[PDB]
Amino acid sequence: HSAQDAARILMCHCLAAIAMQLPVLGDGMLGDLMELYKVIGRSATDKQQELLVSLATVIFVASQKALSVESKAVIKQQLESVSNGWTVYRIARQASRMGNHDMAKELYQSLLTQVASEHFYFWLNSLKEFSHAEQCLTGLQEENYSSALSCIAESLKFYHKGIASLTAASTPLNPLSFQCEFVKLRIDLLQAFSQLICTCNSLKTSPPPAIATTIAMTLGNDLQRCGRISNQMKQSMEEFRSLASRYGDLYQASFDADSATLRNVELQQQSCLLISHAIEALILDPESASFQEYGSTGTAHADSEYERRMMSVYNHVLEEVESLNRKYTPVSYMHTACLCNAIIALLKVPLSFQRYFFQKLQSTSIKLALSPSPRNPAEPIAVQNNQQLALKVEGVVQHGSKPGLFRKIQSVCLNVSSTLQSKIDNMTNEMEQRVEPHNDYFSTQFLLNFAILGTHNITVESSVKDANGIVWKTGPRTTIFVKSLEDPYSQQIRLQQ
Amino acid sequence: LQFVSPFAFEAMQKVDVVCLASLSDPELRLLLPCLVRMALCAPADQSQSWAQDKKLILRLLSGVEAVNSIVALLSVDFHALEQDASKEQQLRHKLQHGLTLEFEHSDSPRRLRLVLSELLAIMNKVSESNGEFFFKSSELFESPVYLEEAADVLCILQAELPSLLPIVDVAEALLHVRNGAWFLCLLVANVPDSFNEVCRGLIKNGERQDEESLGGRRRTDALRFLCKMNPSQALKVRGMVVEECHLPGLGVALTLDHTKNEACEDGVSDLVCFVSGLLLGTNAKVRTWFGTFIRNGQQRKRETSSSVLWQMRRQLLLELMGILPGLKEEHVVKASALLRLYCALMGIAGLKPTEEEAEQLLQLMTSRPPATPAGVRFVSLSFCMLLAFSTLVSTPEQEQLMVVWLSWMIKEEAYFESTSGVSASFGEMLLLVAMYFHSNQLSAIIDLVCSTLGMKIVIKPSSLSRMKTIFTQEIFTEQVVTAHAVRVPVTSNLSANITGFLPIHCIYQLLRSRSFTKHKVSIKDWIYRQLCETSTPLHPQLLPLIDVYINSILTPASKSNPEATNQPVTEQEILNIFQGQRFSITAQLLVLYYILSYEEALLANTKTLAAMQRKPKSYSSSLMDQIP
Amino acid sequence: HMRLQAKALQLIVTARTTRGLDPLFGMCEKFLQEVDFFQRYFIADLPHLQDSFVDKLLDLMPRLMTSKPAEVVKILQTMLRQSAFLHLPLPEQIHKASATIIEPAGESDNPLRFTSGLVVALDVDATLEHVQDPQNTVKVQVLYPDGQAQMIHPKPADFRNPGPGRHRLITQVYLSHTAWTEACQVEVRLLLAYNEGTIPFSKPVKVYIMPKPARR
Repeated sequence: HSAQDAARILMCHCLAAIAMQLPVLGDGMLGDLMELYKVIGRSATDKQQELLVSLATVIFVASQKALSVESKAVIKQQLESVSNGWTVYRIARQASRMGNHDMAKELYQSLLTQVASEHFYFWLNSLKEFSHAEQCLTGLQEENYSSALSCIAESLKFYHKGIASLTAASTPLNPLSFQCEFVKLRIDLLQAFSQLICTCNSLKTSPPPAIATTIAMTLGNDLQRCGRISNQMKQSMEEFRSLASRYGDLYQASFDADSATLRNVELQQQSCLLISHAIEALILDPESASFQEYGSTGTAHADSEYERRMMSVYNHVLEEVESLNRKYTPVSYMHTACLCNAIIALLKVPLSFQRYFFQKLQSTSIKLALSPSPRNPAEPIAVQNNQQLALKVEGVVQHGSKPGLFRKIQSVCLNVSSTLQSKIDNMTNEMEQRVEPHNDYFSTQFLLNFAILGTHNITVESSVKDANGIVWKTGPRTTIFVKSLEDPYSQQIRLQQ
Repeated sequence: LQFVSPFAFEAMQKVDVVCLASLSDPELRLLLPCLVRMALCAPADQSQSWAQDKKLILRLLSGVEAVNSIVALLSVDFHALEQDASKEQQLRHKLQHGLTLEFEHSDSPRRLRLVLSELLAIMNKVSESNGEFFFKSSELFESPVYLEEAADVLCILQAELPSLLPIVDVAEALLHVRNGAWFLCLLVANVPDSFNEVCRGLIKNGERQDEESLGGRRRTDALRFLCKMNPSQALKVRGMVVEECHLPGLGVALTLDHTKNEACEDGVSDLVCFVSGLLLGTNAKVRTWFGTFIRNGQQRKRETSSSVLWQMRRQLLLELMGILPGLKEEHVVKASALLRLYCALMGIAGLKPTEEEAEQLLQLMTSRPPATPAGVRFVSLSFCMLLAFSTLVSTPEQEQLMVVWLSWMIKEEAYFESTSGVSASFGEMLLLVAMYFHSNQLSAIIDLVCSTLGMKIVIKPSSLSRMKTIFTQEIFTEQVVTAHAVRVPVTSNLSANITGFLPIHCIYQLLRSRSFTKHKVSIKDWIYRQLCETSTPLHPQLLPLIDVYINSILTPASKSNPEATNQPVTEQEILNIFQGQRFSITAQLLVLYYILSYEEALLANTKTLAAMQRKPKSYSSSLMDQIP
Repeated sequence: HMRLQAKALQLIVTARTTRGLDPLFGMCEKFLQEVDFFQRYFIADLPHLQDSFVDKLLDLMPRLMTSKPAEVVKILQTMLRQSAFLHLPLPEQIHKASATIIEPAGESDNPLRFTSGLVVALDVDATLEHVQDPQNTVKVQVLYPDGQAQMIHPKPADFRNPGPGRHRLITQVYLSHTAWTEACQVEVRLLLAYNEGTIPFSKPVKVYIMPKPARR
């Protein structure tokens, strides 16, 4: 109250940083912050913008669940007070970042009728659709399987428009790789959830009839108390594991985000792997798993309320599943209930689009212009087939921003492989070298041996590696085609022999 | 025929017993097998809520005579039938009455044996077809009268023989029967969860780039019926088809249905969003595959409006009509997107447009927008599109309209810049294009248009050669490019960073030829404002620019006209830069270089200056010593 | 003792990642065997190893043998958490071995050329400082470009001894391979073996090699 609009920005930054840890630090102080917010338009004019955005961040942080009339009051405050398009964009960004998706859709709608170039219009529309889908998802009811499927289907009906728009927004410049891929895998996750919920609901869809009719129920050959749902449970378990590994691909491909987006992605992978483990250890052989969750759990080390809530949900699911491991037969009497409750819990915490999604920093890349016998077109290159080939893979690492903001490249693990174009598919020549870039530049001599007539594909993969030691799969992954021919002297020798 | 209602399907999926009551009689008749199996078979889950649901199912069960028939069907033992089917299948690997009449007269187990044999024969035929689509005829499946019970028994077989009758295999084999779409719809409706799995199986087993084969038509129609059965999950099929790169016709058809379902005129059409994404999406395989689809569609000369391609083209044209009216304000961005989309369709896909399409495109491109940033961008795309596709303009009418539009622009090029406030990217672009034309850099023109449009498309040089006459002969002459050059805004924060071809290059080129003095235009007013603005590092052009500028200030353009001489900067103007520190470091170093070089050149080339008797202002010692 | 500590850490992480009861039990049994072997072998100095990881582990060993591995791993975890830091005694004057490859220099861009299939001899000259039993340990390793590493034991006569604990190694290393289109880099390094495994203790050098195919 007593800060004269100069120290207020600093104090609000401090408060947001503090509230990022404990929720009771934000839950009960809702009204007073808005009392501060409402008087902004008149108490200053020189730098209204910065304190406006700061107050928006703090209010969103405090607001855990949703926004009341305070919402429309914020909207008007922006409308009457000087409110730059850039400013409203930043408030919308912070809203989306903290999860209060309800405000995001409204603000981005106002934005849409702005901007000049189509790229930004498409990007804004995509973000609006994403936020609206998240808002629709938030309206979930605890323990009611009927509404869950409809809500999920609707939110997916919106993510698809979102993906279309976002894919359109891309350009040769700043092709939104992480943004697009992360959201696409998010739709994949939700589709997996929809399929799983449908399967468990169909459990009652005359499943027992199949197994008993096919074979005697006692000592069931298809499975222990076999049922048609066993095949679908195998299918979805496999799909969930595959999705989990696809997050692995995204994570080991980013390499650029801060230590926040990475933790978020790891968290999503943890959720996926959790559903997989639950379905596998509860529906499939439970005695085979027979693994106890005997590890340190629940230590308050999380860096965000979002992470804390997810860790709480995980612990709830584990403490339920451990108890319910052996109680019933695999017939899945109440196991469906546990699965459904886990799904509802997982969807309850809405989302948080993390920084790397918005605004990219520490731009690093590998040029990797190999210099074999150069091939202007894709015309394959020749080698007598009896001697050898040498590549001379040349690579230079280029930093746009502060070279080492978070992770500094330590080594480049060039991996070269060949395959037979016309057909272990001829991976005899598959090798790797860990060249350290001394200044910015690294060359590597690679030798490829091969004695087959057909063409060959040569693939080189970069796989940068940082100080701590991680794969961090990146790199252009360039290819070169190489022809193979033999001297007629040897041709006649082989013919005669 | 009657398909399963989408409401019925969603009710079955949600096992909403109350909604089952709301369902009308024919829907229940279609859905009987699953319902009766549910009511009679031993309950897998034994919850009291499920028991009450079962009571409700029983409440609904009455009113159907076929219930008894289905009970009889279930009565038949299945182990013996399964082993018999396995033996018959192994043999296959190694009746006076028609099939319909046999199905009728014979009892339930005989019906099972007949239908099972027929389906397995169809399955074997499909397995051996090696991907070749065919047709198989069976009066049983072609009998409208016996359709209902045929489907009923088929559902029971599928439910009871999972291993023998995989659902996806049954679906793909069933594709080949006359009413396979209807059987498939009913079968999937019977078992909800398998809906997405069947969708995946069909799309995977479909062809890549054929929408004219009978198999392609049947498959796409079956999937369309499935989507109509489950609208909520339709777009999942769209994403699946985009990923797998099969059946682009189906891919676009789903979008057409969805855009019909949703009515939001405020934003751009989801059709536009989707097609723009596919063509301009960063991916490459999808881009090439979709281009192949467009190529085949256009090469199909026959004009059939049922074609998805033609439906899509009609939809795009109609969407453009609403936009086309000057031009309204909020429509600028939306018009830009459609402009780029058609640019892609002609260029990166070779979509030959019809005459009315060309007329509408010409109208939009010549439309006057407001002088906002969006208007600047839209006019830029319009002019670039006209640059690229000369075939859009063929008749003298469009020629004259285009010339009129360009003439209207040239008076507003820098006026547009000032009104919008932003640097006129097109304002410098027009200067660049004019210079490139006059000096015959058509390759550079192509390079510029590709960059500005954001898509690398191929252009025939003769197309631009035709317009060269339109461009260099009447609309843009030497004294018109001279008029533009001085009024073009100066490049901000110039450095070596800003790469490309900046207006400094063009100014330097013009000064090389000495057009400014020939057509009596002051240039110091521009050079000085640029030098006040440069920053660090230094752009590699400034020094040659200054050299040529001072060489012009001294030497005349032509001997016959000694009066040709640019005015040197004023000493009072020079003072301001060195007064100090409002300016940069490289700001005043360039000016110091210029003044020193000028004092030197006065003495160096004093012979021609003495010949002219136009001795210029040698700067005062007051400035020369105040300079640090 | 520190090596045993590292073994315990490896075991704990592997058990953390793997849930298979049989692999868990196998690894646990191997680790317990390792602990027993250690205590038998260094029966002495155990009293000096006060409040050490190994000390408390051995003190609590029998119940560890009785218990199932699933809890043994948690016990080992907490055990390391609460383990202490041993005091390393500083010795008298010592030195760390060190090799310096003087020839070939390796910076000569001119490649060594030879016909395909035959061999070329690379003179290897090195100085080894403060090494015990150089002749039975040091070994020259040649890494060809294609990823194959050849180990070469030098003769016991290759090691001159000009001065105290400062030996010279002079030898020939035989290189060969089929025909290469262009010059490549063969890496030469000096390895130290132990009694099982090897440790690089020298700066790798690069030599340009060019096998041309046979003539007429």
